[PDB]
Amino acid sequence: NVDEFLFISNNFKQYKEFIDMDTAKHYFECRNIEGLNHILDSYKDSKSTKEKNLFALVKVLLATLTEEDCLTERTYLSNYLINIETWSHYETVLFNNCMFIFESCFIEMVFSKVILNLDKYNTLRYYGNESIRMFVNMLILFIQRQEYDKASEILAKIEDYQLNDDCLYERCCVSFFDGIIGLINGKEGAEQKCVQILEIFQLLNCKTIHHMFQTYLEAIKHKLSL
Amino acid sequence: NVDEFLFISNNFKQYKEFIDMDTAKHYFECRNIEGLNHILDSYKDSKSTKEKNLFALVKVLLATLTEEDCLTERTYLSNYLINIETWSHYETVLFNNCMFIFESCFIEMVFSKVILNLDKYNTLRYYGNESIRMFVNMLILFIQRQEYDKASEILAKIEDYQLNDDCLYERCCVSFFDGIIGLINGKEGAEQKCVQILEIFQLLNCKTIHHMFQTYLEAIKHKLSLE
Amino acid sequence: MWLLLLFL
Repeated sequence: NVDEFLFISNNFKQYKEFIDMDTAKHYFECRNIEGLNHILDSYKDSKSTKEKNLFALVKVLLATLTEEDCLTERTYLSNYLINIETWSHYETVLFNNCMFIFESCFIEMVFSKVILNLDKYNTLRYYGNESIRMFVNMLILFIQRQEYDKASEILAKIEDYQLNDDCLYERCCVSFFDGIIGLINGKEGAEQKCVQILEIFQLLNCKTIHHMFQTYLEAIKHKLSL
Repeated sequence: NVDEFLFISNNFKQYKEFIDMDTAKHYFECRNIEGLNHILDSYKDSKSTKEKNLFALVKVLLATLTEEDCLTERTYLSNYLINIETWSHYETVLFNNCMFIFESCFIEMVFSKVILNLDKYNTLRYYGNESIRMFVNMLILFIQRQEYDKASEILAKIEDYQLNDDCLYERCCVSFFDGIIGLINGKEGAEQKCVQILEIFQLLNCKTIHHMFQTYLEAIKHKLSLE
Repeated sequence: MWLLLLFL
């Protein structure tokens, strides 16, 4: 807990900057009386690159609301992002919060930059499905042990509480498996339920996962000959 | 930078609690008009164990300032620390900030707990001297290349900007080496200067480090016998 | 090229 504490406290300022942006963005949604206060804070300050960034951000936000277009700041924010050796989260969050201000020519070239440095965001998504990867394995195992009831309970449960998630690959897996359970049971429509999602995997060109979902459906269809 | 952000944000609340304690402690030094407000905030709250801890802390702080003293919180804070499976920083920081309120009977047993779990603070303390370990090596190397001037510049520099540190093992090393430079030069005070700190290493019973500082001083005395 | 290194 100490090392952690130490680590956080050292990087607190950097984190603090993320909070400022967020709150400054919120203010943009509506009221802005304090909108100037950040400026009053960061005008007399107005030192350090990231603190100028914040300043310029609030500037262009305030400006968009009032009857002014401020160019020096809009350009400042622009060149900052254009000139970045290594793209960080901060760079994204900044880029997002001012993308509308930005000229398309920059946006497209900024885009060039951000395309390499998504490596981390991707590997990070995988572990989101580390929950799902597990859920299917249970189902796959429950059917493999012909515990049709158990498997169906899992599904009913995980649709009740994933109800909020609004994630695709989730809703696919649950639907597909809500299929093969009906199919192994033997009611009609379930056989077609499974292919309905299989369309999506083929349509959206997910050859890898399409293969696995397909070959599986065939493989259980095979065994259900008995 | 993302993973970092994620990690911090997750633990932000826990960190936030440390800040509350610190600020609450500051208020205790003097003014408490807002001191009472934190209670007003966390009275109706009183859900999370740590949030009750904060509450109780502010309570006993406020109480000691006022005439009435409320002990139910004093006991609450007490049992919390007594019943701890694994001692964390938070546990220390809390314990510190309310140790005076605590009955000695608890304190002594709490001490038993805390005595095992200092492992982390120790390994952490070593790396404070990773800066100094480096500074000495430089000096040791500069003398080994008989660059007395270079070595003297290093010292003068690192006493100017370590001036603020108020650390012992630092001030030792600089003094000893402020000695050993004078001794190799041939000035009077230095011969005894180096031993003066060597006393401290012997006196405070640091046999390991005493040995190294000693054997070194002998070894250069040796080479300067040739002079 | 003396044969030393580290020490304290």
